[PDB]
Amino acid sequence: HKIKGTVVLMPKNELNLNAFLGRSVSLQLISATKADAHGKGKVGKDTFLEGINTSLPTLGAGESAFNIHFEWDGSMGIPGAFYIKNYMQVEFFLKSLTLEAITIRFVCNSWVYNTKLYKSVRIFFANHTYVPSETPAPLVSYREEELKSLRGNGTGERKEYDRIYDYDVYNDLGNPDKSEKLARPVLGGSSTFPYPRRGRTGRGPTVTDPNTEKQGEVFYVPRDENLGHLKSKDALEIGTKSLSQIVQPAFESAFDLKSTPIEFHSFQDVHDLYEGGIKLPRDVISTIIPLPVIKELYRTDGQHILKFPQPHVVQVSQSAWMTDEEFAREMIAGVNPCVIRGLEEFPPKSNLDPAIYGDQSSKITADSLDLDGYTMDEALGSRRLFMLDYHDIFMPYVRQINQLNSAKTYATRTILFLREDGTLKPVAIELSLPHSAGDLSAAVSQVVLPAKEGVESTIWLLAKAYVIVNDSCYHELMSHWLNTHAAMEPFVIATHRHLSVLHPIYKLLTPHYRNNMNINALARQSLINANGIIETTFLPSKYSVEMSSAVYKNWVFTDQALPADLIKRGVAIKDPSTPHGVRLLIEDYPYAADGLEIWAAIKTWVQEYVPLYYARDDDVKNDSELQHWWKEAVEKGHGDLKDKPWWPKLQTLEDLVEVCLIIIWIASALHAAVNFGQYPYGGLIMNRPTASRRLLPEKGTPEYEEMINNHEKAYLRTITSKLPTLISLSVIEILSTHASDEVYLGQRDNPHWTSDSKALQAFQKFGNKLKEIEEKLVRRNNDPSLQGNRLGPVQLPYTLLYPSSEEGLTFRGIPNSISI
Ligand SMILES: [Fe+3]
Repeated sequence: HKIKGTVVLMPKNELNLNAFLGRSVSLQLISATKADAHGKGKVGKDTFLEGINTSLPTLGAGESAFNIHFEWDGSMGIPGAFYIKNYMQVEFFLKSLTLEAITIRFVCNSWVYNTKLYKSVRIFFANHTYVPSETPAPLVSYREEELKSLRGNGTGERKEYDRIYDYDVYNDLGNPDKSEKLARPVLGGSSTFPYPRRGRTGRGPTVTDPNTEKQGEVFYVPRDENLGHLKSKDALEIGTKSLSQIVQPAFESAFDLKSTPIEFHSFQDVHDLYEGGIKLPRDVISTIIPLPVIKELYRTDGQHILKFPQPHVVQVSQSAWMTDEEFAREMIAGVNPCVIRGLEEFPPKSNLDPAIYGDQSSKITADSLDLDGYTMDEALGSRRLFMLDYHDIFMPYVRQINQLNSAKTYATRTILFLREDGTLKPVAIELSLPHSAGDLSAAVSQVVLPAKEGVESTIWLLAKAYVIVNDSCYHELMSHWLNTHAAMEPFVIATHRHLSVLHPIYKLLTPHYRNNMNINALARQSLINANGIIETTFLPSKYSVEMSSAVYKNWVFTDQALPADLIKRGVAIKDPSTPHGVRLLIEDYPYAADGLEIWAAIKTWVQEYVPLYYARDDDVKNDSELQHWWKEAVEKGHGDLKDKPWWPKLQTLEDLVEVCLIIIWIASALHAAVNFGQYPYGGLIMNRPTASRRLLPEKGTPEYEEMINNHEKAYLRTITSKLPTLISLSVIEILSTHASDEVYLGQRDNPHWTSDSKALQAFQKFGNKLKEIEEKLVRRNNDPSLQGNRLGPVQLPYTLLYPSSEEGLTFRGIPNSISI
């Protein structure tokens, strides 16, 4: 007559026991088979926790188990859900409920605040999976009501305990109330600035601008999106806030007080950062050393020294980054390996308006290029010509960026030749500047060719620097921020707003959203905000984020699929006779080759999962939640692009597979590939400069003479200054770190996420496949014939797409989601 249940929870101080007893916590089971006069599952009596269970060893993570028994006669049917009310003042983290001999499992993993804070009682369902048409009739209304609850009403200031998911534009980055200089255009909701939506917070208008959301000490995210951590060192996402608000000011004072040289004077001054370290004022070290996360960033003598970790890129050769070989190799195996494109005609063309920027014809001449004996026509025809083209992307912003004090850039284009040995070599760099009548600047565009000696070698080195500044900016704002963090949030919101926790697609996709809204919210507050980390360390300054909006104009969901991307960029061609359906034009393109393996593994997984819940196309078209989910994801989440024809319709099994496959790819492998190499490659500022401060010098000037006499100083004066470098290195170190509680691809935070053994078996195969894939990539990295592109002169094995990783700054490991 009684159902024995076990409640596992975590007291707030983990992320005593006895206080949970008495009438502190009550649970009411809900029948999925027996309904009341309204068709709603019958609800049992309030049952309180009875005592502390201390039986099964399998119970870690500061978790505690509680015995409880429910008065549930077989006449009440089978329990399929349950209500829970917390009478204690402090919230606790509910892990799960297990009902024995009837076993029924509930995976909750949710914060339960005091009952008085909730409009309706917290409800949790058993781990069964149901498309809408399969929902037991007694749970149907509870299913839709919980979704209605999750959607809220689009109004109100969100509170810490709310679990309300909604959309809003990026109108919370500027800080006009503090200063007109901190005013920023609203990104999203206009044709001028289209942009993915983000999680609604509702703080209200600023005093000076009704279109901009006022500042807030805490940027809200639905409660369960804010991941707690057993180990403070794992709360990596809070690092950005501490860095911007506490550490950055401390660094600045050291410079304002002239306690450390304002500029790096030689490359060794930069290498010093991870060798002997940098000596800073005691009160500066004292301000940093006690902060969680931040303190894991540097070794210190506790008094004056801060030592950064040695970046992977210099671990074997501290000078290899300067080679043309590495410069080109990082375009296919570096931090930003997905921008290079095939070049099929010569010279490269521009779609920009010459009336505005001046004649846009390229000044690169074919006869000036060293293509290893190949003629231009031969290189073009054999598909050996490629380019890293930032000309059209940057040109529209060069004038405004260059009007800034201490910022000067070129819209660059780099031509690459695929040598017969399979490696890429850079053969020319065009440094373009806009030209319009009345220009005050005498600076002109120019082409720089490879050179190993003399001032020509310095000019070529600086040319590579201007290119990588373009690339770092594009990598951070587009490849990384826009394409992963920002593009994914809309889908997270829609999933919670329209797919029930019961829905198979919810279970398939949500693991790939872990910590995404959380890091994004913290990003809006300290990373991409007016005068935030990115604006204060990257070239575009106050134009940074709006540049990503301009790029978003051309963002295409279906082109995020890896095969489509490779084909679109001209680095692969459709080839039905191949395993992946595409033939790579650069056969040893690490990112793409390893990527296709992961892509295929995810595809197989999705294709094996969907069939378990959708027998035919009609079953997809007729899933009400799924249709509302996709419709909102598109028309609201990415609403500024709802008019585009390429959006899948989601009326077929094929379409569902495609959409889920792309979402999973972006959240896991794509993000991992562009994220975890940030410090490994960019930890040496010379290798990944984030900004450039001056254009090439005119012959006959002291600056030109410096290029001849002190090329390292010329280089350092051109790239990111020492102060912003310290800040940027710290943020990318944080962002390249894997928390020890990360959940990787092929893993789930709970083995009982679904009761369906079929889905569970498919997932297990997916995991074994990923392990199988890793062995293969290891073999690729150990293959001497692939050393040129997979390791390079920096001898850094390409491990960014290895599925697994231990915690730390490992340069490998694919998390399920955009978690940092
Ligand atoms: Fe990231």
